[PDB]
Amino acid sequence: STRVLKVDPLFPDEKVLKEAAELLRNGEVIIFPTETVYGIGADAYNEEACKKIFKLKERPADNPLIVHIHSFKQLEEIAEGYEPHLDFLKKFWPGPLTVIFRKKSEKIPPVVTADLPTVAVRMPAHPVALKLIELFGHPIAAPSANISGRPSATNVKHVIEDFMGKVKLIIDAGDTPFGLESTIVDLTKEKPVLLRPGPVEVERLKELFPELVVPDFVRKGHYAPLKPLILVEDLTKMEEVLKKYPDHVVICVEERKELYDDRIVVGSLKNPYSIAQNIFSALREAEKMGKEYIIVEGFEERGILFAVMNRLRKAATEIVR
Ligand SMILES: C[C@@H](O)[C@H](N)C(=O)O
Repeated sequence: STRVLKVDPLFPDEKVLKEAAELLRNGEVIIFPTETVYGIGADAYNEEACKKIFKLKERPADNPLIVHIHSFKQLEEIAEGYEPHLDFLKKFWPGPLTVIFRKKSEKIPPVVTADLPTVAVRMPAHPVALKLIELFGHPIAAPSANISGRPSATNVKHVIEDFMGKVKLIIDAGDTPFGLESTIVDLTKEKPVLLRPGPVEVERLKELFPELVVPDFVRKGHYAPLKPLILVEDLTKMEEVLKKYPDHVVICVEERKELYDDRIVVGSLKNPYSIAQNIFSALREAEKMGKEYIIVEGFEERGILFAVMNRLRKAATEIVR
């Protein structure tokens, strides 16, 4: 019997946060906003609670949970060997970045870190998350709030679709600012590795880390709607695809809305952050509409659209080069 409690994103009612914190203490799972996507969270020091997360999501035990912290002091407790990167961290945290470090903490059980010697750590730039973590008094382990294979929840409607009646409490602070999961950068190797593109853009990371490695899986793509997804990187074949795949809805930019019959305008090329903010909602809207095929325009592999394309690639049933 799920409670949905709305809070202001800037100055949330601390009485609501206290209630969430009490649930966390009881080893319960809750859902809460961040600046990236909604999180489904539990006490990071509680094995049995974090196991519930994997179950609710239907997630493989080998995929570790990101551990959310509110301070640099907490970092010192849970990770080691990051001291050379402190300048970097202080430039991007709090913020839409997860970093991989060597695990130090004894309190975070294997289940959270998937038995790995590393820990994924994020300090979220969202007052609700920060205040919740601080008030609760432990780090929170939290992947995105969605059934695995479905698009990451960027608002409470999506969370309800996936989890109503499955968790005691959802904190609603509206649509998430970015709409996309945090950039993940691994810093435990000779050269830093990008494991997931996000709001901290590749171009910016390459400025700070000239030797940044971008593995094949990142460039070549999980996040999927319930109807076959056709991603069209070559927009010359757009004409051909529409006819090939007949029973269709389109997701397209503002600047080409007029070129289609039934089309969700995800956002404009002029403000690509709009596209990122809305892409997952668009996937969820499109699946509900009464069409057999979801057809999505591809975007530049640059800036935030890099991350968008990464997500669309991992979701597509067919890509059209
Ligand atoms: C919940 C949210 O913080 C997510 N784990 C991310 O890294 O974007």
